[PDB]
Amino acid sequence: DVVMTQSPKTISVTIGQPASISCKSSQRLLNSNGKTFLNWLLQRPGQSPKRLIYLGTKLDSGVPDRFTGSGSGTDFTLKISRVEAEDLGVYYCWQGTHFPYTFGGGTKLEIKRADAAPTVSIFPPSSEQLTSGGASVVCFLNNFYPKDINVKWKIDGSERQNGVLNSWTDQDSKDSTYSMSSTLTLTKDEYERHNSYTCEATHKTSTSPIVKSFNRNEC
Amino acid sequence: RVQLQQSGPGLVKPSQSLSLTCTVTGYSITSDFAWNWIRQFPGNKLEWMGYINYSGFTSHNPSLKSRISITRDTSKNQFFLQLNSVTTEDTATYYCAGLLWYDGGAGSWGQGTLVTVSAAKTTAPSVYPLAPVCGDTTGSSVTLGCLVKGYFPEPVTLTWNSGSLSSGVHTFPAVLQSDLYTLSSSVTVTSSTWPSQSITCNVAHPASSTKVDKKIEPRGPT
Repeated sequence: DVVMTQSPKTISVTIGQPASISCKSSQRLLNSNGKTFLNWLLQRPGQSPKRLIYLGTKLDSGVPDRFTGSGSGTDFTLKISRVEAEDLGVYYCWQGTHFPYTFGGGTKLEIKRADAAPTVSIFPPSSEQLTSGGASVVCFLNNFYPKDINVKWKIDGSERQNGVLNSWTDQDSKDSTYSMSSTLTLTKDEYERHNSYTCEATHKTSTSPIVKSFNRNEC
Repeated sequence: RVQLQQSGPGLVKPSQSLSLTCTVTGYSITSDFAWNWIRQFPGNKLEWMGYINYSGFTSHNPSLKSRISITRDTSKNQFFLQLNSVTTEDTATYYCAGLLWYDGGAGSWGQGTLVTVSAAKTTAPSVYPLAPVCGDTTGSSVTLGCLVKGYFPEPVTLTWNSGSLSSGVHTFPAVLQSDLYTLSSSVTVTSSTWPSQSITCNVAHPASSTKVDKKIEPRGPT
């Protein structure tokens, strides 16, 4: 099995700047007819991989010409003249010269931008969920950068770490930011027992956390 | 151009079989291409499964030895994938993709279908409205949400106002716990437009044929 090794694993690039990623195979990809079955694909968040470069150095159907594939033998390179926000995603290389065909582990291209503090919003359990004996408190930390952030929950001033589930989003190509959702799930009985709920967000954009709270039974 | 689209059961019992279909439009499957099945695992590793070219010739990855079968139905212009003896390790997103047999160009992929190998039961979701707290409605922008809880399996589709509201929307990946998924989505609009212009969360869970259209009601008088 031909091993396709990509590098770097990740890469951060400022819009406008060039980008270069590599792919090296454990075996030559040139065939007996002069063709090199090496492709480059890009997978944007939530989409299916899409064509970029094929035959090692040829630009695939409808692909923008900012992309350029090069190399031969076992070393291949993909270069993006100038990066656009919509280029963010994971890049793969594939070889169809040796059975079975194999993919590289991918290279994640991240867009680098100006720092941005998160927009924090806290939401109480809905009336409907309350009638089910369950109680979920949701907190959204939207459009921030860099991607590293921390969320802390507080019930009546005391921190709470049990019953918390988080989810992040990929980088948005519209503004190059990230977003995260935090949910604290309690039983209706325990929720009805406390008064204040706080969602604390700590990001490099500020020395002190962004805090949002609400009192049960208060609009 | 050539367009591919998968379909097939999204949930399968362990030790049974996975059965997918790929319908091709805008090109005859008996011409030029090689119709592939490729899957992506939760970690994002891609694995080529195999193919059936324009003349019916097939080839599959030795890693699946004996469990895979790739067929076609020219009268319907479709090719199929069959994977038996599945286990949770076969849980992944499946794709069909066409590549020119001559140079491996014109690669076209379907939207991809998720297939879960589990013995868990299909469960419809509860769609809860996330109305902002009074205090956070006095700014120039207001954020609302929707919480889709307790469903299985994936996926669910979620839109706002039947898709007419797409700007300022954040739908997060679902988190699994105890064979049940939970997902949330947020939408931000100019505060002065709410609640004048209503905002409704449209959730669909194909596995259970369930649809919910929850309108977000303001906390306080409605």
